[PDB]
This record gives sequence, structure tokens and C-alpha cells, in this order.
Amino acid sequence: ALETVPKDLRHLRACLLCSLVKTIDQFEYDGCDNCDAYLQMKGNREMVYDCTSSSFDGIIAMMSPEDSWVSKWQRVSNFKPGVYAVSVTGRLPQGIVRELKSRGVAYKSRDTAIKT
Amino acid sequence: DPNLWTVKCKIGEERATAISLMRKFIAYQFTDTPLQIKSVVAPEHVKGYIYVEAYKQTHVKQAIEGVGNLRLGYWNQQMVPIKEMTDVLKVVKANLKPKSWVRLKRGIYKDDIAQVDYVEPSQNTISLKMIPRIDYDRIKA
Ligand SMILES: [Zn+2]
Repeated sequence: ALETVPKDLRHLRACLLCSLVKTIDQFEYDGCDNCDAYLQMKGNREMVYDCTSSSFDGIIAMMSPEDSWVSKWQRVSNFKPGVYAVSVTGRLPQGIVRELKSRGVAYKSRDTAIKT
Repeated sequence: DPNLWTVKCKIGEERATAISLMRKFIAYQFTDTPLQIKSVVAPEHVKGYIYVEAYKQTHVKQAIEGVGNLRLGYWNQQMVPIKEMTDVLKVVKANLKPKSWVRLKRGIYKDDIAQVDYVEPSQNTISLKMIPRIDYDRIKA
């Protein structure tokens, strides 16, 4: 859709669950298109700046996650096609990871980048 | 398993290239001329050519036809062997972490190893820890 493409290249971030790369206006107006019932990041800026960070790199144009070699390697085949990232550094605080396990969402470390 | 092709782009226009081809795909997925591409890879460590996912070489030629950023590398489409689908996604150590060690680019303490103290959430400025090397206004006039 037209909402998952970031409009402007300035002030864009990436989430730590689905690595959704968008602009700061879409994460606040619309939020995470791949998780809205567990994260609820539409309607504020503290939750957008808490889970989603700017420290990320690498950009991919995911279009057919059901048939592509890159989507299975990043475990993003059960997500919506759009702008994604390949290494989103950081970690969630011990304030939102405890509720994700009780609801059935296994928070995985999307950081496939190596350390030294 | 889909193949990966390498196309040539303008130096300085990698992210603009990706954000333009994504909007072409969304602008033609419902017409009689759709796009056969799966994804386009654009690493941040490269500067000059990008990567694209398609099964055959005719699909990249019939998809990138009409773009002015990809008119130079339009006559030739190299192919990588299968063991190179993995080294493209590797990133060596974003680059924003407190209590870390960064250096300067401009100003007076050029190429001087410093430390980060606090990060501003506005993504405008950043706190740095350096040591002053001025004369305390004794030698200069
Ligand atoms: Zn996510």
C-alpha cells in the first residue's frame, strides 16, 4: 500500500520486531503495520521512541514474502511486503518483553549483524 | 530460489533509487504491466551499484526500463554465483550507542578519539566528551 512507503527520507527509523522502515510521521499516525494489537504505537510519540529506534542500517524492498529467498532468511515471510531492514541493533527494555511472552509473541533478535 | 542481479546506479543516489523503484512497483502492480522483481538490495556500505531480485535476466530489463537513474547500467546485467546471496546481508560493526567511542570530522579536534555521554531524542545534536587543547588565551593574540 501507499502507507508503508516512507514519504520523506529525513527522520526515519526501524522497529525491533518486524524491522519496519518508515518515517517518524507514519509510526505515530499509523504505526507498525505488522503488529498493532501487541505494540499499540499509534497515537503517541513515547511508545514510538521507546520500542522503535533509529540505530539501524540496510534497506530491502520486500514485495513477495511468500516466495523469495531473502524473506525466509530474515524470517519476514509472515509479514506485510514493504520497506524492511536487515540489521536493527538494540534491545527492548524489561518493560515490554514480559507481556509479549504471555500473549504468544516470541520477540526475536533481528540483529543478524556480527559483532567484531 | 530466485536469482539476484547487479545493476549500475548513480553515485550518491542509492536510497533515492530504492525509494523510487518501490513507488514504481506500487504504481504498476495493478495494471497490465506489473513488476517481476522480488526485492532490491541497497547496502549502506556500498556506493555506486545496487542489487535486485529476479528469476531471469529479461525481468530486470523489462522492469528497470524507463528510469533515468538506471539508464547507464541498462545494457548489461551481471550475475553473482549462489554463494554470494549471503555475504550481501552481512554487516560489520546504526552506529549510535551511548558510552561509546567516536571521533570527530570537523572542528579543532580532528581525528581525536572521544566518548559519547547523552543522546538527544530529536536526532539533532549529540553529547560528546573531549579534552580541550586550547592555550587558555595565552599564546594567541
Ligand atoms: Zn515490528
